[PDB]
Amino acid sequence: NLVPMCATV
Amino acid sequence: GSHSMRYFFTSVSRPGRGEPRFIAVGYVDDTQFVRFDSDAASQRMEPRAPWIEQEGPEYWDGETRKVKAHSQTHRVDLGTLRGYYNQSEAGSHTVQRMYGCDVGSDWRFLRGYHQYAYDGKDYIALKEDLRSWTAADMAAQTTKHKWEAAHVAEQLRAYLEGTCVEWLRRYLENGKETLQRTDAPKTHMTHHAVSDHEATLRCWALSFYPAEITLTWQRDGEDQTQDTELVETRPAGDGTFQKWVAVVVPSGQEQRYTCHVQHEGLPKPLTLRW
Amino acid sequence: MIQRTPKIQVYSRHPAENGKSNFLNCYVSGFHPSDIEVDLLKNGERIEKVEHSDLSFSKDWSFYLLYYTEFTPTEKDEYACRVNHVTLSQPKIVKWDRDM
Repeated sequence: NLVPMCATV
Repeated sequence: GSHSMRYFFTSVSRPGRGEPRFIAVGYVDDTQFVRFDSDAASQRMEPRAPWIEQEGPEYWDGETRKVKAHSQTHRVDLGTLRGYYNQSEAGSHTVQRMYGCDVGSDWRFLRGYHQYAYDGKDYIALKEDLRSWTAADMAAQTTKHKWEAAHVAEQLRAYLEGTCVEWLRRYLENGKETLQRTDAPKTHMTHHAVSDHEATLRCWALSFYPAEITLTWQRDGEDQTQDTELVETRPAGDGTFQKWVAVVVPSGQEQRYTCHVQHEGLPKPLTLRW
Repeated sequence: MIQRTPKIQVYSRHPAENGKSNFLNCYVSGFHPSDIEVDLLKNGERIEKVEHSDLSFSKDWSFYLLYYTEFTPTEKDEYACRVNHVTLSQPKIVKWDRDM
């Protein structure tokens, strides 16, 4: 189950 | 023993035209169970193990929305990083990310991780405490500050110690017939005369799972590394793994040499003698 | 911009026996960047129905792929794996040896 990944570098 | 759930993500910029090539794969231990490829027509997360097909339409929909959103995150990252590293718009560049969680033999959270690379080099990683970051260079200090300010570590920590472990446990149970089955290596030795006076002995381990294994030669009960060759563990293609180690010996002295095999599928280590 | 040259192993899924169907594998690993050309050859000729695994990577960020096809080992037929990559001047070709 993936985590939501909204944080950009 | 512990078990792991890990996701691997690769995005490759295409400076000539269009969006980056994005490939995502999920593993439980050494078993792939899902994939997404931006170049595939389905545009969906797809199953790669029978036990994940136990999950209904709601799973595939939710995983697809997240994985597509992750692809756009990487697309943004590639543009940002080109700027951080003062690179031109004409070369192709790579971002890689891996994250996941482990449960221990007690089936409780053991460890979490989240690592990021740019052009094949460490960029930023979450530390073992799941509270702070390791930046490899000054560009990554920018990301570390941005992520500290937005409390990214806390968000990821809640996932790693929560949802991530809960779903790993769910997968392990659903897939127990294979995920929690150990396949001991099937071992054998081959013998090849290289001359009238010496021979190669090759000790084979086949069809084993998981991938971790140790093969070693001894001569008269002592470890022998000189005059041996050891290949990297390699996938058989049916979900199992293979390895061999060889030694060159004088003809007639084969009996001095023993192959030792260590694997979690074995009650105790095996000792082979020709 | 790190560049790493691929490691190649060519081998069969099951112990090889002349006349008995099997799977020929070419495992490429330790390479970067990810763009790579991999072909399986029969008698120096590209085999057409070759599949591959989904791109993944190791702890040092180096990539790996498995290319594979069904085949039947014979006395007379020769097999190989042909790999091209930005790090190689021309394709590297490794002949299949049933004992390795």
